Amino acid sequence: GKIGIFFGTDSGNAEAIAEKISKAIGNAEVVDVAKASKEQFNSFTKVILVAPTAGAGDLQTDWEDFLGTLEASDFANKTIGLVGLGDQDTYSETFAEGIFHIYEKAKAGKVVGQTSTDGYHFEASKAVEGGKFVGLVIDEDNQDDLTDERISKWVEQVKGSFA
Ligand SMILES: [Cl-]
Repeated sequence: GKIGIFFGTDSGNAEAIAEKISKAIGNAEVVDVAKASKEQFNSFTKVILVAPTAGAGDLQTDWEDFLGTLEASDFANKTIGLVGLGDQDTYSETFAEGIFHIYEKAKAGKVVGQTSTDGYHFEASKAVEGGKFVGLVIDEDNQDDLTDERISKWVEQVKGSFA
């Protein structure tokens, strides 16, 4: 209905994460940023942004392209939850930093859903602002076994913020 859950993906795991979140929270629409516009973004007041990290801290390409047509005023009057995917073992110094590029614009808004850096093993990530990850962080390469627990707790954490 009215929560817009925007994903971008090369592997498909971000779409499957978006759908899991959508089933959990309810009243959402799941939309591929590859097929979406500034117009579409602004047809929601509340959003969850699901973006995997590509290479050493870049944003997945579709997300990069889409974010490029949005400016910070497109976020300021919205509630925003971010969901990053990353691989803490391979990219310990740039872990799930994909979402940070989204955060550089989205932090104008009401960003909700920050999570504890606890339970992840890594040295650095710009995804971390003021002691917390800016969003939910999933690592399907190394902690695929924690992904459902994580989504469940995160939805309980933000569900009230989404209305
Ligand atoms: Cl993905």
